[PDB]
Amino acid sequence: MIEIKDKQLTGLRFIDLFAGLGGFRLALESCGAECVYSNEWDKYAQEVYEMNFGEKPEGDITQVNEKTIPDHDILCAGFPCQAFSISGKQKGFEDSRGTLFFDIARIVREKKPKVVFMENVKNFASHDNGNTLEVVKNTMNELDYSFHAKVLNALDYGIPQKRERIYMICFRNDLNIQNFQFPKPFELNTFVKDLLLPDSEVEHLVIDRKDLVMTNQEIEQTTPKTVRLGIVGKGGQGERIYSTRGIAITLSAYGGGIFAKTGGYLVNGKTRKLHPRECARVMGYPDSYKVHPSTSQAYKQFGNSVVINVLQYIAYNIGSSLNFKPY
DNA sequence: GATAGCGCTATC
DNA sequence: TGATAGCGCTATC
Ligand SMILES: Nc1ncnc2c1ncn2[C@@H]1O[C@H](CSCC[C@H](N)C(=O)O)[C@@H](O)[C@H]1O
Repeated sequence: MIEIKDKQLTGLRFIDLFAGLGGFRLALESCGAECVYSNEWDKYAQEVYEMNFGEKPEGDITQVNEKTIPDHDILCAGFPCQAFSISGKQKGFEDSRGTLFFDIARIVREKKPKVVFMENVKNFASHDNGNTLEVVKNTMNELDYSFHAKVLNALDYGIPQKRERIYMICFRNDLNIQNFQFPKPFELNTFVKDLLLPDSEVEHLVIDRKDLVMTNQEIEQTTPKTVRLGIVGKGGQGERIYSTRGIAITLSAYGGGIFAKTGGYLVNGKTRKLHPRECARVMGYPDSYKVHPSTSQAYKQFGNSVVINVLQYIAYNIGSSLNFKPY
């Protein structure tokens, strides 16, 4: 994550829905905002969240009375994506976990915040011939909000990871906000190698498999893209090996394969998956952030989380627009 | 709860 | 295309 000198959200309160690790909180608080409520139902996530922020998020949002939610200016929500991701069954709203957006919609109806800040995977944008994104657009447009939606790739914002996500920013219409803009991409000068831990600390992650097959020579020059070097087994998800000179593939939450949830990398002649700390770094989390004691849950947590830096630039731009009120 | 082989969709 | 990559699925212990 980045240092923010000009706090654009000072004095504003926000809600951290589907909190997970608290990525949205880190991003918004770094801009000067105050979190007044958090919600997350996974026991392990609640444990890490509490370990880092001192509070336990409230449980199952589907059974929380919206009138109970504290007044706030900004609603944050990286809602579930299993139902829309290119990696899943794409059941959408018909999935037991694909209707969470409507829980957001009904919170917005009751609390009517100044801004609604949501996040989800890239495929959400095209899922079901684009009908799902339109349902969200109309739902917000009808709750009386504008709808700014764009797909940003983390590699365009200082973080070496090919994580493409759709970011949705909605302003209450009375706040005639007509100058919101998504952050402008800039050159990437940090790569996977720059974030790795010393070999002594990751020896246990090294995998040596007879069916390891290198298909491409290691690259000498850093590039802002993923570069596959080899594969293990059939080369399905989590069986692919990349160059640390390029960028990291998308970390996942339920991912399988020998290099489950992080993918494999060629480091000093050895192939290994990333350490939870490196995942934290690949996601833009500061080293001060405490990871969960269960490595598997830690990978899962960072897996469906958000890249803090991207959130920061957007959050900064949200406050910039909110603060431009000339006479 | 942790581990890992998979198998199919989206993109150009 | 043909090659690549995905906040996933889920069987087993
Ligand atoms: N009904 C429900 N109530 C509360 N949390 C829920 C929920 N259904 C799903 N979730 C939570 O939705 C989250 C989606 S992942 C969002 C990650 C988050 N922005 C971060 O930075 O970590 C998961 O952590 C999941 O446990």
